[PDB]
Amino acid sequence: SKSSVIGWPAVRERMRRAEPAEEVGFPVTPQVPLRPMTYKAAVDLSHFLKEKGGLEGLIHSQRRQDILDLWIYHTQGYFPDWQNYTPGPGVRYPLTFGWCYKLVPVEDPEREVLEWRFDSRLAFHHVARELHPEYFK
Amino acid sequence: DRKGGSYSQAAGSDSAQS
Amino acid sequence: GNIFANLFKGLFGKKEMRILMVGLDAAGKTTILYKLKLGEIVTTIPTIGFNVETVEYKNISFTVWDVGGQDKIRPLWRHYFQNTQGLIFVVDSNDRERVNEAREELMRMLAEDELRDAVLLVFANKQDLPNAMNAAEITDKLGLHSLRHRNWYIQATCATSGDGLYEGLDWLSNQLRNQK
Amino acid sequence: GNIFANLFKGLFGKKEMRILMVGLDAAGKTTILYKLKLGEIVTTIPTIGFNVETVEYKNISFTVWDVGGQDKIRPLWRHYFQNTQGLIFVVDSNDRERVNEAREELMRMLAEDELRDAVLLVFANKQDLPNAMNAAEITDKLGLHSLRHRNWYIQATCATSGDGLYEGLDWLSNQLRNQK
Amino acid sequence: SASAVYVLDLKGKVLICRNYRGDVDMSEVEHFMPILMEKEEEGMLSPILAHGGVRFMWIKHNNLYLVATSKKNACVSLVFSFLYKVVQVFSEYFKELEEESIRDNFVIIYELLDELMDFGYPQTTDSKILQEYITQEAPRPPATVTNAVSWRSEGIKYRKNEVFLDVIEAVNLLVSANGNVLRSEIVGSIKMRVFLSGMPELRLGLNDKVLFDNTGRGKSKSVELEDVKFHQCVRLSRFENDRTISFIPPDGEFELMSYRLNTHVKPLIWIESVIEKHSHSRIEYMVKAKSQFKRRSTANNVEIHIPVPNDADSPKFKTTVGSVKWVPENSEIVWSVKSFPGGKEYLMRAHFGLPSVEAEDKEGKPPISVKFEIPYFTTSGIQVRYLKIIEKSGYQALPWVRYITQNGDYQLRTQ
Ligand SMILES: Nc1nc2c(ncn2[C@@H]2O[C@H](COP(=O)(O)OP(=O)(O)OP(=O)(O)O)[C@@H](O)[C@H]2O)c(=O)[nH]1
Ligand SMILES: Nc1nc2c(ncn2[C@@H]2O[C@H](COP(=O)(O)OP(=O)(O)OP(=O)(O)O)[C@@H](O)[C@H]2O)c(=O)[nH]1
Ligand SMILES: [Mg+2]
Ligand SMILES: [Mg+2]
Repeated sequence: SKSSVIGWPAVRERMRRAEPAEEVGFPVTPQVPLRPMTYKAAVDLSHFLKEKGGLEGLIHSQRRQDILDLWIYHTQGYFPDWQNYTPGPGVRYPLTFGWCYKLVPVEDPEREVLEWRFDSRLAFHHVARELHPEYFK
Repeated sequence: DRKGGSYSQAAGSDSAQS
Repeated sequence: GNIFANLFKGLFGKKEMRILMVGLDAAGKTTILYKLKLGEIVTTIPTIGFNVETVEYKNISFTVWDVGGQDKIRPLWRHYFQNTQGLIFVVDSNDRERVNEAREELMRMLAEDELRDAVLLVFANKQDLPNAMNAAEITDKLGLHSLRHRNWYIQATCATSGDGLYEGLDWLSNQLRNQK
Repeated sequence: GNIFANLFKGLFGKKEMRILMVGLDAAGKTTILYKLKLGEIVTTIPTIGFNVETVEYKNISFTVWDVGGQDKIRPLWRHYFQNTQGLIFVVDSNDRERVNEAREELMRMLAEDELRDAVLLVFANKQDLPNAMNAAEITDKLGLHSLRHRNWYIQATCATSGDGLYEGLDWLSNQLRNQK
Repeated sequence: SASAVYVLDLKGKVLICRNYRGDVDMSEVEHFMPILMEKEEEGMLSPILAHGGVRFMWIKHNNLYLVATSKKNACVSLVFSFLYKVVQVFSEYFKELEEESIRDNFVIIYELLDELMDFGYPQTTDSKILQEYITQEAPRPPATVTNAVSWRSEGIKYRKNEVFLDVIEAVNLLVSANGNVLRSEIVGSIKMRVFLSGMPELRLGLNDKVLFDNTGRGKSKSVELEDVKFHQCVRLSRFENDRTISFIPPDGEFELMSYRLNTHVKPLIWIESVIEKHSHSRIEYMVKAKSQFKRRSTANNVEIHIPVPNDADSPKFKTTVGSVKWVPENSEIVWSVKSFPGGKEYLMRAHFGLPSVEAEDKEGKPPISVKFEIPYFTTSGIQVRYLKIIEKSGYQALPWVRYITQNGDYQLRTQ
């Protein structure tokens, strides 16, 4: 993915610029399919982020997560909802199955500092689903 | 093309919800 | 689009213009209109309704709509103000008592937004007796110089004599017509 | 890349600039815009909507967007603030009661982050009656000297006379244009 | 509990009638017209008429009044639903709603009316089922009606399985003359034109606020529709249990779901109107329109209707963008715009004279409404997640859907 590779450096720079702690409307690109990220797609995205760097060990922030989700949606059309963290306090497992990225403490749950960490077992073990079976349906 | 928003492909379900 | 036909029509004269007749009753409005159209002072009864006529001078057909100065006809000048390009005011210099009423009526008429593009046309009627005022005393009494954004000219005309009608017509044509 | 075409365009004049029209209703906004564009004081009705016009001076086409000072139109200046390069404020020196309201509206408008790159342009409107203030008393009352990071110039213009429009335009061009 | 349903005409002549119970004489229809004339002349006209002890409920159709005489206190809502279903069936079978088709397809019309309801109880309500059993150009009744699945006819075979969805958005804004918007409601419409082989069971999935909260994903932009109504084929049990939108899509275009919730966002178009009307001298139209929508969205076929004076004549329009035409039939000036990009600012200056004679009576102040329709814009932000297309045989579907935003009740109170 040449477009994804090109967007990875700018996205990483924007995320680094944003600290860890104007237009109205909902325009939609014509003919662009929209669907949530798949488990295989989530695993591939996590592997690409780990290989390119800037995702593992980065301080978790709401603005950075939103920027990453928006960049992912722009680049591939994946809904920015699969990059969810498990409920705290503690390590927040990926919300979508197959994701290789998770948020863990780095030190109220909101005041706790979280850092993104790669997790290969997350793509194979539904830790978030097991923790919250009701949330998984 | 067609006025009122072009038709777009739709998925089958939320892949991120398992 | 082409304006060749319009140019051909205007080469020999195409502009007509419009005019209105305003003033108090018994102020020479009917006699003035008869003198302008025909050339003689014809006796007329009270202006219960209105008199409509057209005058052709200098290749311009200026229609004149006489309006009475009666109490029941004074408020009717608003209807005649529609579709009117000119306005002529007939004053009575020999009627000192009616001078204030004429001034009040002129002020009320000139205070209408619709009657804004019409230039001032005041004729010093009854200019045959010693009681008639001059072209400046009547204007000063009526406050013609206080009409902002109004092009008014003072002309004195005698109903019996008819003198000054040509000068007033020339002044009105010069004010309205801005061509050679 | 090459900028030869841009240099050729700018050799004979290419810059246009932008301008906005703000102020209270009946403050000479429409009359001021008509005088700037045409050169005559044309009577205008209440500014229910907005007036858009462009003025070409010194090879610069400064578009002017008139904005009313009505209560229903005062909050509409935010929409007109978008895609605007200049802003002109019309004050009423003869309206002491409305002076405080105009000052409050100007303070509210100047307290917007979007309206930060626009220099101050205050015109002392109604500069024809003795009740109108000078170029310093009005500025002191409005607190023009307290506008930090704002380049504002006080100019007094009479709606009937039109004097000072050229000086204000030259000052605005000097403030906006930083070239020879 | 209507005794008989009949189709009338504008002249009082009944186009067609079909008795169902026989408890009311057919001659009562004649008295309906004088009663309607009296009610209209006295302001007491209502759709539910009453001729003594027999009520003749009538509905104004395109060309005739659908009078349904009744005797007892039957289900008025049921009668209205039956009348609406009959109107829909007639529209489906007959492309025109006038006297031309009433007297042209009477042979099939009588059979359709007989099959629709019996003894005052409607029985047939599927237009496709009715066409498969009653045609204007007979076999045994289809088993789909007898079977539970009456919203998906079995045995449908298609070369391709394509579904055409339509995300219709209706923005209704009730802006008072004081400048404050009172009624600001946005009604969604999920209409899909499903054309595939067989009777697939749709599995609807969208970015709903309730669904996201239930699944724990209530952190993104989720549409929280105040009112959501499922279609006939939609299974209400799944929706009540866990919001599972599982239903058999119909053969053709149908409305599966229709969102309806209040809107708390700024208007897409901000229109400022000025009435500089002189006292029987001139009229001023200071109309200024500001596009509050995103600049990336363009409003195609924008028609902002500004009501002009009833007796106004000789009008002059001084606008900047958009053609302005005064319609004598409409008695108003419509700010017609072909394409209106977001953020556009249009200023108009109307100027026309007025008659010298004053009006005898006032005409009122109708509200000003616009006809903007900007598609490919999702103001609500609700994003469809997936559509579960399941077939027993197994096939790959390629559904399509387009989001269309239009102006609904966007009426601004006149000054
Ligand atoms: N004889 C004479 N009459 C004059 C003169 N100047 C003004 N008048 C008046 O002009 C009047 C002419 O009457 P009309 O033909 O009816 O015109 P009018 O003055 O508008 O009177 P109304 O039509 O009733 O409004 C006479 O009654 C005179 O009073 C003048 O110099 N000589
Ligand atoms: N005659 C005159 N009027 C002035 C002068 N200075 C300010 N004005 C006012 O300027 C107004 C001009 O009206 P408009 O053309 O509609 O422009 P405006 O002042 O912005 O009024 P609105 O359009 O209703 O907001 C007049 O009503 C006057 O009250 C002046 O020196 N002479
Ligand atoms: Mg007379
Ligand atoms: Mg103005």
